[PDB]
This record gives sequence, structure tokens and C-alpha cells, in this order.
Amino acid sequence: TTDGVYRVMTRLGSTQVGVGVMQEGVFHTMWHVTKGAALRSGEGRLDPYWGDVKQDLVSYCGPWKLDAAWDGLSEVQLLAVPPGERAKNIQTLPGIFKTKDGDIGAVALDYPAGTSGSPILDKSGRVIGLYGNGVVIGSYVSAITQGKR
Amino acid sequence: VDMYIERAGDITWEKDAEVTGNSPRLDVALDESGDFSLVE
Repeated sequence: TTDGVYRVMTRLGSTQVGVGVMQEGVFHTMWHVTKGAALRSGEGRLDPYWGDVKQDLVSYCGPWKLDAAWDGLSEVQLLAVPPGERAKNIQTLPGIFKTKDGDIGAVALDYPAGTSGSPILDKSGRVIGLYGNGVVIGSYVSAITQGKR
Repeated sequence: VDMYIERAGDITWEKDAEVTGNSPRLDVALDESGDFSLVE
């Protein structure tokens, strides 16, 4: 239940399917990572609480808690947790997804699929969204996907 | 198939992070299935 960034694993062997964020007793990840399945955490079980396919987000144990947003000017850090590698910080200036409903920050970083759900951080260390839903331009560009608190 | 979580770190900014990547400005659409696509 401790705050932090976590691998999302599945089982023969184990494989990492994604990443998520524990904050304020709630686990946050991308819908496409778990498809809303229950998660084991040690001997405990985490059940889905809120989810939305269009936003590609899901929270467990309570409502979505992450609410910081990119300021539109500053560099950010992807706290990437790739399969088989220690958590690592990658700093970048986001580009922008321009949509009919407004602009969304986007990071032009291409990490293995099991990194989906990794948090993107502002300079204060607040999570401004999750990595792993995006588009191809052949480089992948991820939206900075944030939910609503 | 059981899915489980393992802690991998604190959520912290790192002063010494590797820096990389571009900042493209892209016109995109978001459909009902959560899929982004390019628009022209």
C-alpha cells in the first residue's frame, strides 16, 4: 500500500505488462494494462474502483487521486520502469497533441510496452499523467494522460 | 492468470536524469475506444 511506482506483472514464467502509481492508498494505471482485472499485492487483493476506456485509465481501491498538470513550458521527467531494469528518470520537453477538445502534453519517448503506466513528473515531483497511450508519426509519441480528481 | 504488483521505487524527480527526445506538435483525434489518430 506504500506510495511509489510499481511493476504490474502477470503469470510458466512472469512477464511485466505495465506500471502504475500508488498514491493516497489508490493504485493508478492504464486501462489497457490490466483491462480492469483484480490485482494481487502480496497476500492482499486490489479491486478496480473507477475506469474509463476512452481515457485509458483505471484506479483501484478508491477514486483517481492524481491531478497535477503539465504547465506547458517546463521540462518533465518520465519515471520509466522498463521490464528487467531499475526505475529510471528520463527528462524531456513535451510536445503537444492538439485536439478538438484542447491541447494535451505529449512525450516523444519510445520505451518497451511493459513500461505503459509509468508516471510523468513535474519538477515538484507531482505526477502529471501516465505514459503509454499515443500515436506513431515511425517514432512513438505518448500522450501525457491524466485523470480527474 | 493472476496479475500482481511489485514496488519499484519512489516517485521523485532526479537532478541527474538523462535528457532526450523531441517536442512534436501534432494534430490528433481521440476516438471512443481511447485510440489516438493523426488528423490533417
